[PDB]
Amino acid sequence: GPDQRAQKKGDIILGGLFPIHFGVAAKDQDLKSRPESVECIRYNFRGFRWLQAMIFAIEEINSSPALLPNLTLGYRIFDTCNTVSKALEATLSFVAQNKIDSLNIPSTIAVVGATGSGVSTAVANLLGLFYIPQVSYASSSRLLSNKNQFKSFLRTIPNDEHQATAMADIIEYFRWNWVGTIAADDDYGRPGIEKFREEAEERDICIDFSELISQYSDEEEIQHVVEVIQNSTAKVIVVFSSGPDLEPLIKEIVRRNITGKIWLASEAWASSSLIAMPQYFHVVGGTIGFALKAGQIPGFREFLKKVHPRKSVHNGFAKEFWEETFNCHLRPLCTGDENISSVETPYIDYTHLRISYNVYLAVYSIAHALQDIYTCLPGRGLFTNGSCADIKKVEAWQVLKHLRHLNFTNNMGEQVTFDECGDLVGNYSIINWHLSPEDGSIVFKEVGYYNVYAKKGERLFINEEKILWSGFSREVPFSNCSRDCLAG
Amino acid sequence: VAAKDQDLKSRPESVECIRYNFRGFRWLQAMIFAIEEINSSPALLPNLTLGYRIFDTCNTVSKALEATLSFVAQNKIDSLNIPSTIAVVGA
Ligand SMILES: *[C@@H]1O[C@H](CO)[C@@H](O[C@@H]2O[C@H](CO)[C@@H](O)[C@H](O)[C@H]2NC(C)=O)[C@H](O)[C@H]1NC(C)=O
Ligand SMILES: *[C@@H]1O[C@H](CO)[C@@H](O[C@@H]2O[C@H](CO)[C@@H](O)[C@H](O)[C@H]2NC(C)=O)[C@H](O)[C@H]1NC(C)=O
Ligand SMILES: O=C(O)[C@@H]1Cc2c([nH]c3ccccc23)CN1
Ligand SMILES: *[C@@H]1O[C@H](CO)[C@@H](O)[C@H](O)[C@H]1NC(C)=O
Ligand SMILES: *[C@@H]1O[C@H](CO)[C@@H](O)[C@H](O)[C@H]1NC(C)=O
Ligand SMILES: *[C@@H]1O[C@H](CO)[C@@H](O)[C@H](O)[C@H]1NC(C)=O
Ligand SMILES: [Ca+2]
Ligand SMILES: [Ca+2]
Ligand SMILES: [Ca+2]
Ligand SMILES: [Ca+2]
Repeated sequence: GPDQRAQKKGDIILGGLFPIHFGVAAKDQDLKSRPESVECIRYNFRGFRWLQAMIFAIEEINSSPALLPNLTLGYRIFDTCNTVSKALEATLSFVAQNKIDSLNIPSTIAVVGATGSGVSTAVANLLGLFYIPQVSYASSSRLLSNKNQFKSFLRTIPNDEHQATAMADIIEYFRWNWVGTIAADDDYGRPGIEKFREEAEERDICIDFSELISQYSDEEEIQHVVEVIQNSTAKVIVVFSSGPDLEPLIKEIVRRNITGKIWLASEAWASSSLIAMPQYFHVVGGTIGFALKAGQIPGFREFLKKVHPRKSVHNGFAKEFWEETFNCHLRPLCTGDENISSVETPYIDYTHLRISYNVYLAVYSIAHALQDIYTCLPGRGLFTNGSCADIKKVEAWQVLKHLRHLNFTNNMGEQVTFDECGDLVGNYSIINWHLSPEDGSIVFKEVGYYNVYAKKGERLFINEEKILWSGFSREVPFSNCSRDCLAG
Repeated sequence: VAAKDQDLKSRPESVECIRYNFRGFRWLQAMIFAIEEINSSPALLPNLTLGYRIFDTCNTVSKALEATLSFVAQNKIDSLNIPSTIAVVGA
């Protein structure tokens, strides 16, 4: 269907959905002419790295005599641009065959994606209409745990409830009671901020203001929000949002030089390069945020270094990647002899792999379900009368059934199992934004951890000695509505 | 719809609705009445006839999504490569 994709033929096809662009153009349609299309604007290198992770995992599986002998995996990977419409077009392309069959061409056995929660919901409706398994890597909303609506959804990322409980614990740990809240008006910010509100109500914490912001917000809403922020006495603000939806507000705040505010970040924008820029430090320095657990993929960087726009005939996204990396045309003209290590872009300038490891784990979980089908002993199956599933002709519902009961080993030696709701628990790390002494950029220094496996009250660990407040200070700030009443 | 849980030990089948709602039938009859009245009226849209195609949702996303997939067949096949519905009423 959609062009610019990355495709490769095989016996079994796996679909993909990755954000290669942050968003779409701001063109408005007055319906005077026939609506044509919307073009995407800002290239996202991190999404390209996630796509490369998926391709690398598939190629590794295709070269293993151990896993899936005599079977070759193909793929059809599209771009979503963090928008529902493009992902819906790609999903229609995916379910072409099943839709033609039911209502009255390649067949995909499973789909990997997507990043956003609204996009994932819109995709999951259509995919559960046909019982096609869908394993996401970055959707952490709690509404996707409802199995009476989403029947074939699984995720390799933890749920967002423990994160809100952890922010409540962090606020209680420093002995604050006067805070404010900001969330994104989507399926990711509202439930998390509601859970945080409940937890804060439990622990005797007063919330002054609560605002909803969006990437598609006009000047008036931003002015009102910044007036609300200026207009109060609280210095601690909890934000449940992502970088694209948070950029306008941060730009306006850095315009007005609003300083002295302590920010707590959710995992979405705790490492966002759209927010972690030098020109915002005096506003955003000293932020305390969450992060997932890093993983190791041996030989992945070497694969990342081998991109060349001419050799890769199975990846149509590499041309724009090269043009954006080296600023030429393949207004100078590209030669193809440049080196990726030269320019500093998020493609290979990374410290830990957190979402790429999720993509790797999702691909390997699908492969292990396929292997479990391929090794079914006679009369010892998970189907009626102990029957097995023919590996020569497989179907999406059998793969989903094997995914619901899966238990395999990682390369690092850990057990990966989905619960009854298709979720996977994990630890959290707590980081603080500092400034590089030499480079001058924002550095993410770990200050603690949150252990979801412990018991309540012993799940948090923080070193205050490593924490710089507002980026420079060593004294803990003061966020209380009123001063303490003493003896007498 | 019914509460039959899917064990996925056999090929999944379609789900069945349970209770009957007369208020929704009255709303459907209201739509049919409006269309017939418009057709009978000569001043409004002369020399043309208004048709319709109405389905059941059963307060479930899946049934309405199946009906909507039926609604956009021609546009879908045109974009990815039966009379078309100009407008939809619901849900
Ligand atoms: C700000 O207010 C909080 C109460 O919301 C104070 O926390 C109390 O601190 C005392 C002494 O450390 C404890 O005995 C109480 O149990 C705390 N109350 C709680 C946690 O709800 C805090 O001390 C105040 N800080 C300042 C600087 O005024
Ligand atoms: C999640 O965090 C806990 C807490 O740090 C980890 O528990 C540690 O486990 C290692 C060995 O696996 C021990 O050496 C440490 O002493 C433990 N720390 C404790 C108990 O505070 C745990 O391994 C992490 N990961 C998982 C999957 O639970
Ligand atoms: O559900 C959601 O919308 C977020 C999106 C998101 C998360 N982590 C990210 C890292 C980079 C980019 C986007 C994200 C967590 N789940
Ligand atoms: C903030 O307080 C000032 C003080 O009068 C007021 O003029 C302004 O309207 C207030 N803004 C908001 C958003 O409450
Ligand atoms: C903004 O605030 C910082 C911190 O006090 C100060 O150094 C800088 O001069 C201010 N800039 C403007 C334009 O007010
Ligand atoms: C998965 O298998 C391991 C054995 O390697 C077992 O210890 C573990 O309990 C299994 N998972 C579950 C959820 O039972
Ligand atoms: Ca193999
Ligand atoms: Ca996406
Ligand atoms: Ca980002
Ligand atoms: Ca008429």
